[PDB]
Amino acid sequence: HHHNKVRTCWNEGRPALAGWLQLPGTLHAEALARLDYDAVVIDMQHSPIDFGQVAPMLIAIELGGAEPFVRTQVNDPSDIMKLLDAGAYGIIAPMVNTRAEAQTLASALHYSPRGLRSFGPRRPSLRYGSGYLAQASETVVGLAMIETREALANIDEILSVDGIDGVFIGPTDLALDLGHAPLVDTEEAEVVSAIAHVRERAHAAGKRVGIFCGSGGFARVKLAEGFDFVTAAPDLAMLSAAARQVIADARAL
Amino acid sequence: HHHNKVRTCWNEGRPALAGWLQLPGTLHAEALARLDYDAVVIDMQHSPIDFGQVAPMLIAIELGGAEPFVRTQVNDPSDIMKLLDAGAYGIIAPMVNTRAEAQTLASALHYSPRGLRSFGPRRPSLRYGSGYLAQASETVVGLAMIETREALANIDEILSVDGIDGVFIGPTDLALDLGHAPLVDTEEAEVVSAIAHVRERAHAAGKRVGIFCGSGGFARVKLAEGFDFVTAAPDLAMLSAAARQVIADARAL
Amino acid sequence: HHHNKVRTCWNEGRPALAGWLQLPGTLHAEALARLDYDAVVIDMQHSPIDFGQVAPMLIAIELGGAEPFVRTQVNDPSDIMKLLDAGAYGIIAPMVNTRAEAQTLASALHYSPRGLRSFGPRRPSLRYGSGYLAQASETVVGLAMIETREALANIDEILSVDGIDGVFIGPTDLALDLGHAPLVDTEEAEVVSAIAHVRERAHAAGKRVGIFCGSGGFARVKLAEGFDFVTAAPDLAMLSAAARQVIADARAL
Amino acid sequence: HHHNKVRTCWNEGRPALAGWLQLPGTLHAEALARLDYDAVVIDMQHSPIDFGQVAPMLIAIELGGAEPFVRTQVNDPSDIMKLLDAGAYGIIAPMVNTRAEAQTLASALHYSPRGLRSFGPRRPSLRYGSGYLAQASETVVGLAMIETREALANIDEILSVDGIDGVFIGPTDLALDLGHAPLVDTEEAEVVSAIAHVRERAHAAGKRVGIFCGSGGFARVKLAEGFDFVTAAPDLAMLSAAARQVIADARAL
Amino acid sequence: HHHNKVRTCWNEGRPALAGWLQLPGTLHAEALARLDYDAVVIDMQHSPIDFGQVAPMLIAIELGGAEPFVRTQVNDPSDIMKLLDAGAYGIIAPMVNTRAEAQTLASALHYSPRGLRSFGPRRPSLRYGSGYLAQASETVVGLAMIETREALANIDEILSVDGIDGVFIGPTDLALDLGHAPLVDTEEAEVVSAIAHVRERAHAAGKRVGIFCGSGGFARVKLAEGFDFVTAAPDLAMLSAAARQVIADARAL
Amino acid sequence: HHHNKVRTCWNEGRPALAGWLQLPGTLHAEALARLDYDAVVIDMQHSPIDFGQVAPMLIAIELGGAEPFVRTQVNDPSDIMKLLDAGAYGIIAPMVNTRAEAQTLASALHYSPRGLRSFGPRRPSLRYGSGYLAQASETVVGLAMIETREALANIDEILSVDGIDGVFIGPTDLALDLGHAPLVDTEEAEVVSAIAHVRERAHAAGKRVGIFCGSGGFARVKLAEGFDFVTAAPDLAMLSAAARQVIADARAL
Ligand SMILES: [Br-]
Ligand SMILES: [Br-]
Ligand SMILES: [Br-]
Ligand SMILES: [Br-]
Ligand SMILES: [Br-]
Ligand SMILES: [Br-]
Ligand SMILES: [Br-]
Ligand SMILES: [Br-]
Ligand SMILES: [Br-]
Ligand SMILES: [Br-]
Ligand SMILES: [Br-]
Ligand SMILES: [Br-]
Ligand SMILES: [K+]
Ligand SMILES: [K+]
Ligand SMILES: [K+]
Ligand SMILES: [K+]
Ligand SMILES: [K+]
Ligand SMILES: [K+]
Repeated sequence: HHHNKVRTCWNEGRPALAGWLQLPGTLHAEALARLDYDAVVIDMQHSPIDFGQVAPMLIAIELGGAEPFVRTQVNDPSDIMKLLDAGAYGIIAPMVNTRAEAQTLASALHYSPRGLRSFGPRRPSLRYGSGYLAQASETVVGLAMIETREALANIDEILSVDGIDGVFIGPTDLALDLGHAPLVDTEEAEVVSAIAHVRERAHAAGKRVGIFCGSGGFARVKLAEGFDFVTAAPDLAMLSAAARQVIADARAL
Repeated sequence: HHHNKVRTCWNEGRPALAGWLQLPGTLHAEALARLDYDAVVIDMQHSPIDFGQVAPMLIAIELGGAEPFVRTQVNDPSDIMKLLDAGAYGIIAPMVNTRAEAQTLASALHYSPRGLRSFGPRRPSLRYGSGYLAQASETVVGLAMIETREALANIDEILSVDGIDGVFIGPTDLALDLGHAPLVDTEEAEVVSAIAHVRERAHAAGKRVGIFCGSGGFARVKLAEGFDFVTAAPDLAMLSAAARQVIADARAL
Repeated sequence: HHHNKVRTCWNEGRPALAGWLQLPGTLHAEALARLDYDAVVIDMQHSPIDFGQVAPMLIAIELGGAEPFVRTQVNDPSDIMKLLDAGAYGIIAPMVNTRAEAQTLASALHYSPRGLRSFGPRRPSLRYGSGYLAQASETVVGLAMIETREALANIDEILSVDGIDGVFIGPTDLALDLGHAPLVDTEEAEVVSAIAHVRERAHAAGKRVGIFCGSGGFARVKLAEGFDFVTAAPDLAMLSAAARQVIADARAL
Repeated sequence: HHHNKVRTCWNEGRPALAGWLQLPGTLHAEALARLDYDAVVIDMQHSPIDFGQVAPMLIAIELGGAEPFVRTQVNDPSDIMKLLDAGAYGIIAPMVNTRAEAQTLASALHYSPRGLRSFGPRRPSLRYGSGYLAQASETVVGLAMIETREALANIDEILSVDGIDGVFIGPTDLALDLGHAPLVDTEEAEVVSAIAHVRERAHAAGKRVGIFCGSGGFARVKLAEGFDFVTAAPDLAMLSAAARQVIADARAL
Repeated sequence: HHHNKVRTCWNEGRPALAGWLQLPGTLHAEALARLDYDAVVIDMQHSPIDFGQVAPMLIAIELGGAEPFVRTQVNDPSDIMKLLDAGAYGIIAPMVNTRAEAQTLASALHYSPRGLRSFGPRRPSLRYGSGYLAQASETVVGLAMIETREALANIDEILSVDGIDGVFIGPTDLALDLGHAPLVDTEEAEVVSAIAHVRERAHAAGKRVGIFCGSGGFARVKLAEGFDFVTAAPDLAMLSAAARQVIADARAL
Repeated sequence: HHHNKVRTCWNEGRPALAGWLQLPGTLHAEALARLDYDAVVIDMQHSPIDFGQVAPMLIAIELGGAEPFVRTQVNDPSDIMKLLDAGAYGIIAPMVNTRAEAQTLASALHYSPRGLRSFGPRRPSLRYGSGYLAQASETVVGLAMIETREALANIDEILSVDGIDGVFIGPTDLALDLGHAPLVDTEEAEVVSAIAHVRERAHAAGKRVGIFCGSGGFARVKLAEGFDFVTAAPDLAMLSAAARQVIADARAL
């Protein structure tokens, strides 16, 4: 338990595949973490998961053997710091549209002098022991979300920020801001082109790029295109679709 | 909202198909209730769902448009009464092995003189209004679980109990008590024979019979065999299987 | 804080008036406890209040200056003991129909040798300090509910049980068991006669008698009749009625 | 369930009357929603109601048949977005003192291009179905609170903001900022004059105006004066007053 | 994680030392589990810890590296089964006074044919994988508490019950039932003699014996006397004592 | 209960000693409040304690007889206001680095005209009664944390802010920002010198100064040096250390 599993993937030359949870609770969190996911992201933006509910989920994901990540409600330093101290080891912050906002994200992820993270690592100290402080930055992964035309306009400046590992595309909001339907795994040409451009710029910068996916097949293609961090697919969406199919099968003549 | 949707299926000559939840929370409960399920059963036996977590789930299922059912942890009258008053409108009680235990279940489901249910129907009174008391028995469905060789031995006496609608087979415990593996949707001959026998005896008694299913295809066959109430399939099992397949698809060459 | 406020009323020659809560939460609990109520009863039978929600409510009632009481879901010794150790100082147990059931209630309320209460008084020890054990019995009030024709039949035997202070009439269930509507504050002659009889028998036995009331005027009359413990009226009922009147006043021409 | 009940009142030429909850929990929320309230506002500013407790309350209000509204703790976009995605369909934001702050509120309530609301409408999509995005703005009501002399000074500029329906007066804070006692339903002339002025300016702008009321009679007068959205009265205040009166009636000679 | 750490101690010829938690929450649970405790017992009898709060604590203890145990509120089969399925791997049941009560405890801990445990091992299946059923009995430790003169009278019959590992002395209740003060780590001769007798009888029966301790020094002596399972000391007691000493040190001249 | 216990210490010429809680829950909160602590600080920054969990803890601390304080996650006005209205009577805000940030803290603590605190004091009104508004400022203590080189640089300007009582040193973050290990109770000369300087400047300004301590002996020395508010020591740290010692004592030969 003495390495961030996602950073280990990267250091060993492979991308990371992560789950995505919008449903609160520990039981499915542990169960999915025990599958061949490198990380499980808990969504605190588009879900009813508040801090009180995320906290035990982090424990359950770690026990199950995946790295606990959180997609926060907002890029707020103190919110992020409190998640880090509760044992979130990856942070995906929404709506990072400028270099300054990316610097605000980075500031929360590193103790002085690299950042201004406040010191009181209740759960990381239990995981990593006495040597935590010297390795703390490496234990956390940080990605800025790219979800607007403004973020696209500022992508090179965002990617130039030290202390974030790279960017995570939110393609539904991106489609909407471009005037298209917010369809997951879209084929809309302007959105597909923007996604490819963000990936190309991130790799030109020597940074990591991730993307939210709605299906296993789309995730496979994103991995083939070279994305470093791919999520697939939300618990609620997979569960709904599975139940709809069970009903169709049960009710068929 | 002025009828129990499962009793309406039966009264209109069709069986009922129900979901099965072992994961706490309201969001997937509502989402699954809005699918073509007549009822959604919340499992309080083989899950971490306690009373505090079941209570909002009942609300969410009703809002979504399925009848809220609970499979209780135990056949205990006061537990059942408190669920009824919180807006559980179907009760499946585990480990009903004798006529006396079936009578104990029935006692909880009916006000005097048919039973001894205590009066204080906080949520049913809001749903049904001033005429609730006169229709209360019809608003609730009750099924005794058949899960042991003892329950099999006593099946005709259990089915003779007034004030339960019938029985619900728990085929994993039944297999185990017969010395076989607790495989859902089993083909083991002795278990399949016992299941068919329970159904035959329930219908000979003019009662309803249900069964827990692990798949849509098995549920379809159970409906074809004449089961009146079929559950398919647990949220956690469907979600796990869906995630495992998404991972396999994403990681494939 | 070194006396049970209800026992102090009795010892000083006056009855006790108590509130009644079916809504979970601490804020209204404290607010009502600060009114001229001697006790506030938290209903864990006909409400969604589970142990996790009752526990902080007990604290809030004590801070507000009323004695915290609980009407339990069932007459179960271990449930009652855990409430006592969480700082419930009055227990009203439903559906006590026989002397044996009354003895079961009494057993939970007293340490050996008078009863079999298990020792680990987390919150009473904080309230009462080192001398708690020697005074423990006096710190708790216990009342058996009388809610059925069977309990009426056995009233003298129930009242003969040492280690309960007396009985608490539940007049809605009593009406129902007699074949009448479960109207609070009923005028139905057979119910009114049964209520008076229970009071007379309790006083002939030198015991205390209480009754659940739905209105202040009915409570006043019950106090005038000599009831020792009167509750009036449920939070939810008072709040509903108040809101209905505010709406009528607001929407009037 | 395919319209916002408050907007329907307005579209049909009538004002809306709403409840106001400072007590957490679902049971009174549903019960009050089933009364003749068009909406029920949950107060997350002057209450102990956090996100974890508001979430089930929204479900309960909708089931009961009133539109779920929230008065937030602060005018924060991401907080508001997460409430919208949990099924809050009306937002009242405190302490909106400038046009810029009003624009910040409006930004959270509309998807691009009218605003920057992030896309992931977990509960609205369940309520409204596939056509949600095209109707999303109409499904939500937004009101900026007017609670300071500064907000009074800027009232015309605040009212000029597209994408909020209007303003909601908080008359206790307004009184305090003017140097008067924070009495609900005040008669203090300067406060009464400021309230009338805000209403007049809102109607001159073709916008809606609301006000918090402490009594049914005051609410009736506010409706007669032409307020479009009137709240009356807080659950805790109504419950306290009702209990105080029950005690007075019970303890009277 | 594929063995019960307490059974491993025993199988390797050493006793087990366990912590004892009366405070709800995961953070101290994990922290104490990471110390040199073989197990951590969560007290659900003399604490405010309900099922909803115990569930995440079990996860946290396992992550920290101690075996999660529960001292239940009561010897109730269905309560115990639900704890087992939530990942409690040791059960200490209070107030086991007869062989029949010991048989009731054993019945809950073993699948058929050795017992009647119901099948649905949500969390054990995640821990132990597909081979769980064949090893399930070995994964769980069960101890009956000896806390009364009656249990002392029946000690040999209790120890003769197959399917419990042995007994756990509760010396405060035992002292009380003998008419002595309920002092932890008592020197009262009759209590000390009864404790020694229970240990001697348990070892004569080839069974395990445990005892609750209030201090490290007493625990050391109990280990030297040959107790197989020693708890020391309750979180709340240790924390209180530590705080009292910090205050005394801070306030000293 | 009609005075802030910490302000009473100061008014009577003595410093205040306070506890420090990072573990959620009411039982240890009450127990520690009943010790000779003037206040108990609940840490909402470096802990998993969210609003839903802090709220009952405030009640428990007040019942136990210490003043409830909160160290917030961030210096945010609306967060602070909601804590005040839930009965936090002392606020310690982290990372106050400039006079403007100190003014933002002060603004939240006082009603107009001294500040802009919003009016709706649910719990203070219950504690203090009708005269609350006129005494509200005195009922609350506010301290700005000094945790960075920037805050050191701006210490005199921070201390010049009306409406905060003074400053609270966070010496672990301060050490880190100076390039030293974040050891509690440090002897590192530059940190010790900075701490003394902050105290000297606070007293030159006629203000109060506090410091977080990790031990009773260090706290004693800080009191001797003239600190006005000393915390010692975190619940989790004291509990861990106590358990480690119990284990060492139990396992010793
Ligand atoms: Br897998
Ligand atoms: Br999706
Ligand atoms: Br469907
Ligand atoms: Br299954
Ligand atoms: Br009063
Ligand atoms: Br009533
Ligand atoms: Br109405
Ligand atoms: Br009001
Ligand atoms: Br250790
Ligand atoms: Br102890
Ligand atoms: Br002390
Ligand atoms: Br420390
Ligand atoms: K994994
Ligand atoms: K449905
Ligand atoms: K009182
Ligand atoms: K309505
Ligand atoms: K360990
Ligand atoms: K104190």
